[PDB]
Amino acid sequence: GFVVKDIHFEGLQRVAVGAALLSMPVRTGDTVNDEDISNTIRALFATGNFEDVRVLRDGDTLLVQVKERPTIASITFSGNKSVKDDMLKQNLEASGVRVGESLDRTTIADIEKGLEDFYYSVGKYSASVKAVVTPLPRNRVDLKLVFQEGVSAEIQQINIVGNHAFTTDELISHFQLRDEVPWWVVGDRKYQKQKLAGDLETLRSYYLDRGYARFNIDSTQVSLTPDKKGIYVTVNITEGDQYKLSGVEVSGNLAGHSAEIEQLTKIEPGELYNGTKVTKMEDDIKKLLGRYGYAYPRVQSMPEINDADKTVKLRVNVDAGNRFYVRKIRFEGNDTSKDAVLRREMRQMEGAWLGSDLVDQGKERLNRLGFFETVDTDTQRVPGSPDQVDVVYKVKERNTGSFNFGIGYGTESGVSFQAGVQQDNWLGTGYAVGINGTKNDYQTYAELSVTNPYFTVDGVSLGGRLFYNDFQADDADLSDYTNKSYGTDVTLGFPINEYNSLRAGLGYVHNSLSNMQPQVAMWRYLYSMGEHPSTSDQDNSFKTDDFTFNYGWTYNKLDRGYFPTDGSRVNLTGKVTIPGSDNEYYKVTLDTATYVPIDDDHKWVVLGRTRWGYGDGLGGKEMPFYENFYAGGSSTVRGFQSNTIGPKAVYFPHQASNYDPDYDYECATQDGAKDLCKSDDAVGGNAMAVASLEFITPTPFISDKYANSVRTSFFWDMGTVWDTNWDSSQYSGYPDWSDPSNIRMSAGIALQWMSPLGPLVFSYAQPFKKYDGDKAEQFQFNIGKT
Amino acid sequence: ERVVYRPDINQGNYLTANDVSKIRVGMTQQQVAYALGTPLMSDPFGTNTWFYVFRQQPGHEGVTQQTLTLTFNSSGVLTNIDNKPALS
Amino acid sequence: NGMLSLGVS
Amino acid sequence: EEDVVKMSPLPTVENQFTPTTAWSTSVGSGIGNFYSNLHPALADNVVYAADRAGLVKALNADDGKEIWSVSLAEEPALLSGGVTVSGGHVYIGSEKAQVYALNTSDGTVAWQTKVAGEALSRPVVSDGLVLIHTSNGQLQALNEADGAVKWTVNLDMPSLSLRGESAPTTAFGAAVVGGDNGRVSAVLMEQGQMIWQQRISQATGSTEIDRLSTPVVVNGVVFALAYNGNLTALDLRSGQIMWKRELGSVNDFIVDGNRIYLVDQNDRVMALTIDGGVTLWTQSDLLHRLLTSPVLYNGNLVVGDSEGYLHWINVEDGRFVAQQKVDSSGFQTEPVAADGKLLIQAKDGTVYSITR
Amino acid sequence: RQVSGDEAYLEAAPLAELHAPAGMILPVTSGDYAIPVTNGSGAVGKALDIRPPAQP
Amino acid sequence: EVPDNPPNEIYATAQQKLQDGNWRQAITQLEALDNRYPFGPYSQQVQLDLIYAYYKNADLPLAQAAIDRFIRLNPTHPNIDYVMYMRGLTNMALDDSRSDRDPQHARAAFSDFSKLVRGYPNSQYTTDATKRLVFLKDRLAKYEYSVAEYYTERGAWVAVVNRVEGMLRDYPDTQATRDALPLMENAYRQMQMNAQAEKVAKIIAANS
Repeated sequence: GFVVKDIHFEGLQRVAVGAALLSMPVRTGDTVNDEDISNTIRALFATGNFEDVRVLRDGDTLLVQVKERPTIASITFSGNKSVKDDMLKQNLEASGVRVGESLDRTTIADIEKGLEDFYYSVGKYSASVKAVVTPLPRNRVDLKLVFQEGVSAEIQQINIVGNHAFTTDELISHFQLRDEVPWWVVGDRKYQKQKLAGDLETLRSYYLDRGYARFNIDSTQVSLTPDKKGIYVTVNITEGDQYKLSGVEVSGNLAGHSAEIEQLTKIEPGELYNGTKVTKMEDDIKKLLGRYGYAYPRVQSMPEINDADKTVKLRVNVDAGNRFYVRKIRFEGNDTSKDAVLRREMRQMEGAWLGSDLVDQGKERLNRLGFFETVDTDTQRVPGSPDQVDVVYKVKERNTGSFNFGIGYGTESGVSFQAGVQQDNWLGTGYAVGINGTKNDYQTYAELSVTNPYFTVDGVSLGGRLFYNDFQADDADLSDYTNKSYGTDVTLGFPINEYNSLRAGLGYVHNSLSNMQPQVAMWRYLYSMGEHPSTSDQDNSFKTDDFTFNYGWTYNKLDRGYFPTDGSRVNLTGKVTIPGSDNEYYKVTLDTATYVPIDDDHKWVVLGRTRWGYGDGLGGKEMPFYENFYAGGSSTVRGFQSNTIGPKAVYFPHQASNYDPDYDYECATQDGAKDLCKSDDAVGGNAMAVASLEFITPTPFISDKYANSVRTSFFWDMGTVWDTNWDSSQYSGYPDWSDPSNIRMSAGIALQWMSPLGPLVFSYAQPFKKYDGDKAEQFQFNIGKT
Repeated sequence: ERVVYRPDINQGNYLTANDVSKIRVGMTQQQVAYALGTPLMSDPFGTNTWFYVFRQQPGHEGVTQQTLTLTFNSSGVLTNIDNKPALS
Repeated sequence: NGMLSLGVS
Repeated sequence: EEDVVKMSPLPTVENQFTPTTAWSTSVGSGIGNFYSNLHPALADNVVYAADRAGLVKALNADDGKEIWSVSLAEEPALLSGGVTVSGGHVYIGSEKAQVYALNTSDGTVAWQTKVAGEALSRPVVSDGLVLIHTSNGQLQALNEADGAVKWTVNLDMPSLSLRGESAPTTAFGAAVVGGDNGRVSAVLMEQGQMIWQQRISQATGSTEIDRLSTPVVVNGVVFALAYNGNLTALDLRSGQIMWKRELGSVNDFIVDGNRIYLVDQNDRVMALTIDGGVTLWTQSDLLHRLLTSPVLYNGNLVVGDSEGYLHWINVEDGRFVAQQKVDSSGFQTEPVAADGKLLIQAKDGTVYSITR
Repeated sequence: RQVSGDEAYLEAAPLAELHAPAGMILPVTSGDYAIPVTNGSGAVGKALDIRPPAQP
Repeated sequence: EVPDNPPNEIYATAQQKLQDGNWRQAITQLEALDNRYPFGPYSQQVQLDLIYAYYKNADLPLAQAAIDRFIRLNPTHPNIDYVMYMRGLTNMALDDSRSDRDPQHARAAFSDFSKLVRGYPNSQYTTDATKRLVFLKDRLAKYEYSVAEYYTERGAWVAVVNRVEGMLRDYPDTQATRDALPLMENAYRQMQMNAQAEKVAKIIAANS
């Protein structure tokens, strides 16, 4: 034994006598053996203040001796190029190492090697972090982290060994990692390395989804060059033979649902094994057992292979598992966004039965808002309950507001300067506000918005615009006029289905025309409005105050957002003038894309586009010439100039304030004002009908490694505009512009990929059937107009 | 009412037929807990009652609730079971 | 798109 | 942006004779930046060399002029396994898991065998077999006559290896071999049965420290050289580490008389005692110049760097003797010092004969 | 922009214990979030000197 | 970026930039005065001042980090009652005062104030800290009223009653709870539990 009269200290500096005592098990007066002293030492270490401790028996007095860890007095850097002194400083406080705390001296070489892996992720494998610790007069240390990051390492080959039915290139075609990028070009992934897991996953699926049921990735080695600048990658594989599916035998805790699972597993006998149909099945089961209360259904499938007839008998093991209940759903980190802002994206109902999906579905539904940097789930069993859980979503909040600027460069547009500012989550309420402007050759647009994405709990949005558009028609390749409009719309957005939406909203427009060079059509509209300005000059003005009911319906079941290979897109907009407007018209436009692949690999898609437009007046009035439908250039019928299809200007004789120098003029007094002049200036119509037929094929001269990056097609475009209120009789001499059987057809070849200057799209069309006064334009393009 | 997108609101406990037919009267709580799982609501105004409300409305109408109320007593033994498979 | 974008507002 | 170490600048050497270029022949595109073993090999005053794409030429050892014109493509061939020529066959390993043997005569394919991965290792011909060491461990041995796979010895590999899979030496009907984990292994040439396997390499930490992705046997001692690991002399019988030294390389060293001449991983040349490995001299004027494997030519050491500069070190002091820009393409694939001639392939396939 | 010398909390809705009916009991209070009555003559809001003390 | 002045010159400087209410400047003096003498005969006074300055300069993550560290090494200290108050303020200065964001802070602030009045009832800060708990309870109750509310709109009636149930358990005396009672009654009525509905109906009709 041994009895202690006092506890006495040597080496306490920062740690108060009181803090030492409140962590020693052995008290003043206690009876202690060398075992309870070894427990005290053991304990004072567990505090984290001390570097060495020793408790010693000194007669009647227990004596505690300490050397405290040195206080961090500065953290300089000196060497860090690729990581800023602030981003590292913050990451070090997250690891305990900060200024004013004490240095974990045995973790210095840990701190060093701890930072190497930050550098090995990007590929800086030549890197290095030393740490110079300099003692200072009063038990302080100066931590200086000397970096020497190196040449980032680039991947010089991705090889595949055993590939017999597919050239090593076709396979690599689909990997996020690339053995070569091109320039002068395709924006086509980098050339660095990390997390190759998930690229072997696509290699499995390429093989499994073609009936190679016995396919196996034997090994995947990952090499360096001695200089640690180059990186090689081999994935050695074994190709199965092709196996046809025989049947599916289901076996496990089906929770007595064999009735409904025995047809979810019914597969037409003969078709090849299909690694995704398998995981669909597996998911359909987990989605059925989930429909019936079970949170975590497991489902596995090990094919019974039979090399005799070359078939696979899929043995699916079901196991519905247990049933849990959600006591609460809780949110942590939503320090700005309202509780409701996250909770409304929950497909998991709180105070109801757990879904292993609806919790994951409600996480994908959360980061796709993009209000949060990270989104982690955590399902905790409620203490004192075998089947109650809390679902916690730990969010880290992202800076939502941003300034954006984008130059694109298209023909039928010129140079687009899209630019504006946006706040995606106004003070954390899901409300979006922003001021976007786009500036064309013909247009200067500038609108301010306020949107509620959940006006109604089910997803109905109420979005208000407030716009300003100055249109200069003679830059838009139309008859010369100037519309200077502005107004405001409120618009309900109804979500209907995963593929469908409705818009309906009211609108105000102030159209303020001026500088209208006289022509027949433009002027037939004007008598209708009760305005009779001058046939023989260009100094005019029309103020129009319109009130509109707008409505729209959009349907998108495209397989892929980028290069669609399957499914249709259908947008339908229409408006009408609510009684009390200066104008009185209804407008209805409708576009249509339809992709239809012809091969299994889906590199022979057939694109069928159609565009439709129609409107007219109601009270003996007409559709404003500015609400007209045009058809030419890239967006519509290629081979032809922008807007060049349909009716043309039949011009009055006049003079403008131009002061006729030495330029070309249309039906000017200055040059011989007879009566009316026919022109090849276009005005479009109140009745468009364009409809294309593109044949998307492989791109046949470029390396297979990235041939699927570029998309050639062969299009046959045709279109028609016409003027319905054209008096064909009164103007017997001038061409019949109420006749729509004037089908303008063209045929060309398209190319698009993604260059560094942005998304690209070329066309080259010779118009074979063009009619009287149609301006051709054979090579057209955009560089991501934005 | 229109045709908006309503995303299936489940509420409370899940009740099979081959589970309600398993609680006889005069069982412990711990026995009924194991029989059906813990309830989600349990009367918090001085009456050991257990509400198994099995509420389901999917996308647009067909709202479906079965109320299974199990009255206990001062001890902790089932004395009355109350079951209505619908609402009308 | 073109040019760039700042996310700090 | 910046490599972590200044490539030591061209040593400013007063030449003590005139390095000349007897002849020169371009073979296809070469190996390029693709790190390969593909060197030329010399048999019977005839020189065999190749390029990565699959072009294989045979030249006269005197005039450097072509003899036979065949290539191995349809699509490239990705040859990499240094040219080695024994019996009447030219052995070349292909990174498409193929090993060709061509007649030294016309140049027609004698046999072609599907091996168990990329055939990076210089094919070795011993007893009646051809030893391929592939990139997924497999130390396969193909029959010299027909190319049938006699046996396969799955050496296991780490997460992360370097590249040049070690070519085995052979003694008393056993094959000694490097491995990508630090462990030099010895097998039997009849069945490929493990005998011993000694770890040669020192580990560091929980980072990524590696060992060796070619040994030599003299008087029942085996020497080998891990990456970071160590230069050790091993008892041929047991494989018990007789002595170790804390040096490392990937460039097969050369043992002559009583010294070990060696080019390490920082390109600094040195000569040690065969005895305990105690050091003689050091020549660190070529640091980080990415030097090739060394060779002995007329009592001089002949290396080559990334900027197509041959060097000539004096074996007794470690001072330079000569220097020469031979080919600005760059050097990598090992030299050759056989039959009084000195060959070397610059990266773009050019085969120089050096003399004078 | 965060709080320097605010007083907004002083107008917070007071706590009045909920009177229970007869033949009924309110659920049983968790002793968590329960505030002891502290016969406090100390200042509130901007009136309290929140500067660190000293001696000697 | 202070030069190597005598320590008294740095205290007179810092303890002058401070009653002149320029914090970010009094910090740069103290912040560096601390790393000079991290222990001393009166280098606990330097640490309390450094926490005052951090608080008012709204350097909130450095107030907490410096208080936590201060408590950890001086849980005995005679002023420890004051540091708990400042921790209370700090956490309360990260909350809302319209209160329905992550209450990680109000909760954690309610803890430090409670520790203060439990362990130091006759502290000069106790009564001001009490009036804050009364705010911070209604705050925390109001968060649960808010989630109750989302679920009455969503029509998830179970989560409603369970959320109001727990509100009667944790925050019953709060004004936020009286307001939640008719949400509870409705959830019952919507689920045809007209038995339990009438139960809450009479808790309403007993109170305000």
